Amino acid sequence: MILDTDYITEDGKPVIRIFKKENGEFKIEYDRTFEPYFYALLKDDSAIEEVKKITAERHGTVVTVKRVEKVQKKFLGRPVEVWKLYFTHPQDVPAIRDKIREHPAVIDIYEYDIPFAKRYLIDKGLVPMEGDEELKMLAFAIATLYHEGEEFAEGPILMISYADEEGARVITWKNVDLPYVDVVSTEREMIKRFLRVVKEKDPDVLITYNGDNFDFAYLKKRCEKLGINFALGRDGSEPKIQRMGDRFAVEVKGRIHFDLYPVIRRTINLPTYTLEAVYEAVFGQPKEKVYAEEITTAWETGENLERVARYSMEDAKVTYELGKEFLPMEAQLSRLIGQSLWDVSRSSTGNLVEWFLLRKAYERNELAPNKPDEKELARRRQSYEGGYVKEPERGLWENIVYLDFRSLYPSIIITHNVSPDTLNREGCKEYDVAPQVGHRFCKDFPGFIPSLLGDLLEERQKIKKKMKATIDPIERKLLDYRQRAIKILANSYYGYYGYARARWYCKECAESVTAWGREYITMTIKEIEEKYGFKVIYSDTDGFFATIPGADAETVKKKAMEFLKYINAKLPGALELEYEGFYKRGFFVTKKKYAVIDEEGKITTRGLEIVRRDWSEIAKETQARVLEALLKDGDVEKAVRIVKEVTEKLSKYEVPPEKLVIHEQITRDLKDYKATGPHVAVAKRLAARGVKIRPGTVISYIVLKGSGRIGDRAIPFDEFDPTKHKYDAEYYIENQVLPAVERILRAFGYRKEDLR
DNA sequence: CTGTGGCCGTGGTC
DNA sequence: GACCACGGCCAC
Ligand SMILES: Nc1ncnc2c1ncn2[C@H]1C[C@H](O)[C@@H](COP(=O)(O)OP(=O)(O)OP(=O)(O)O)O1
Ligand SMILES: [Mg+2]
Ligand SMILES: [Mn+2]
Ligand SMILES: [Mn+2]
Repeated sequence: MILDTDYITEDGKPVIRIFKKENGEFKIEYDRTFEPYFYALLKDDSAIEEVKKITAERHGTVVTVKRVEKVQKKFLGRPVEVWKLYFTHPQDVPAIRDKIREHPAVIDIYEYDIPFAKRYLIDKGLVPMEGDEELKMLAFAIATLYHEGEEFAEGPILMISYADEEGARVITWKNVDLPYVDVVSTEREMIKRFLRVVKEKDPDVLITYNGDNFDFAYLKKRCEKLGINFALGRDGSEPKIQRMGDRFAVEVKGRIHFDLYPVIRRTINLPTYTLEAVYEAVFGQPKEKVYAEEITTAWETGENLERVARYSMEDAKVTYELGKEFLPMEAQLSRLIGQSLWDVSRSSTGNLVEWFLLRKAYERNELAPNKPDEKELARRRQSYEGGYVKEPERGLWENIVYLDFRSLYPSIIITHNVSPDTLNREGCKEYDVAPQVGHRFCKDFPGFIPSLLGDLLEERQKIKKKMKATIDPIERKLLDYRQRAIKILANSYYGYYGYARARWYCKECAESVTAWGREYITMTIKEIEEKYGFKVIYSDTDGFFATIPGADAETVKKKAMEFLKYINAKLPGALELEYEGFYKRGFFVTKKKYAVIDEEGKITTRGLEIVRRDWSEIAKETQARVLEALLKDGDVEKAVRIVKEVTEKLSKYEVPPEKLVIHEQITRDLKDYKATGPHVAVAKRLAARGVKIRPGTVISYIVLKGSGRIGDRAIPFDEFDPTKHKYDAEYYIENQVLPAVERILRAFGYRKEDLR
């Protein structure tokens, strides 16, 4: 299979490198003939003679048109003949494309900003990660000597651990007597030893957890101190550290550096993303955490270094195990998008969609629309109306069915052929007209995007069917992640229509999808209520919770299935309402905030403080215990004993202050904030103290006893000392616990005074 | 930075 | 005290 592609320049000429594994053998294929190009639409074919002669300059080098080729293509489905302009080197295109566009005989140019190596994969029809090829994988991690107040990587690496199917080992330069620890003389020999292990094992995949932003950068600094050529690349190269957005990403040429952290971070919803939390979440087994402060003391005092080596060995072991489970998912995504696993595992959803569309457009002889310039961008900054959210019938409900449309917006796009190339196109026999917004969409031929979402939805449903029929809970959980990723991807094609930077931007298409969605859900609500006597309790965008008041579970389920058959017979195309769940009880607080319990006893909470990262653990812990007492049982009086059990304690300072930390992210330069909340107030002080605050920084703070603004008496939890500080017990009662649980316990007649 | 809809505490205004 | 914008995170 194809692992990756890039290009190098030899004597001014580009050379594509295709990194392959075939029949167990790694190969580098070199392609010296593939040429960069872009397209030009001319006022008249004869003008190509002048365009051929346009030249530019590129760092002392004259840039010229190598050769030209007239080709027949389509733009948004409409045929048009253009000129394919070839060049010698990819960097020729940015140097000359403006001068060609400015030429009076050139109407417009296209596809002039496509990365050369990805252009190769598309135009050659190559798809990475295709084939029955078994890839050799190796995980690794490092333990370092950390002292606070030091620059990055000022201390040495103490241990390098690695794990594969044959086991896990640890390399260190102190004498630890464990069977899996290899002792060397120096930090230098340790690094050189690890380099040797990788070259000998020759793995196709190097698995890390956050290696993009810690492990490789640490190794780089230490190798620069020690004078080590850290030639992990299969071409003898060192790891290529490059900027990606607001952080970094690391390539190892010829291999796939699979950094699990970006994948895990967007696939699983967790309060924290330590390696320990991720391992237990996936496999349901604990992993002990040894902290940097313990590692340093063990190394300096030589005491209990076995525990550090075990922790390091376990880091590599669980990293390998996690990589085995998540590579297949990312490998499928690589095939769907048609780009390398390295790229798809790290790229934004917009790039995935666009790389996908550029390939499909090439397959269909469709010219890609250009990205917008600054002027067009400013024109695309309007919004549009979205989904319909019903105000809930707040309170406690029983025998509730949840009906929900399958892949609604993608199904709308498929059903009504919602595409920029079908919008208000004249001459067609048939049209679908969007409600409210009135946009018309030709139905005579499949639209570009509509013709592509079908296969994604097909693949997802196949996964979901396999999932539901999977015995192993771990495999099932991974399939759940898999189908959910395609769900989010498919829905991102809708959002792509309203994405200001999109090539195939179409805000009319976007607001037509949402308009149809609002029509379908409100029609379904009216239909289930008027024809089947249901009561709709709450609805959001494309699903609703409903019951028959007074009916038992058997009856509600039966009549729900009857409505589904009826409504699904009326719905066109790919629109289908699904039976998504039955719940014995359910409590709805506001829009987007409710909790339901199924017949097995599993509670599902949405939007409530229990699920929010920016609320105090004691407030979430309390609301959870409250809901459990209400839904799982029926003992409202028990709920009120837990809460008064918590107000008392907080009053007595018997609650661990660790349950009082508030986490809130900094999202911008501190100068750019208009309003200073508690987390910004703390952040501004830390920066004054020299701490360096960047967007993405999380502020973990606690509120101390006082009366002024919250931010005034808020400090980082790193500075909390119970000897000197008494937290604001009345804040965490009146502002964290009570407000969360009161909104629920209202319905049972309780007020805040009866909970304190 | 795929999209819109929404809650709610905070710290301002009057 | 009523009110509002901000800001963060969450449901679709
Ligand atoms: N991340 C998102 N980006 C864009 N639109 C979204 C996103 N999440 C939800 N939506 C929109 C499009 C969805 O069709 C619609 C209803 O959401 P939802 O029911 O969660 O998903 P779905 O209908 O696409 O999948 P499913 O088959 O699981 O119901 O809301
Ligand atoms: Mg839904
Ligand atoms: Mn659904
Ligand atoms: Mn749905």
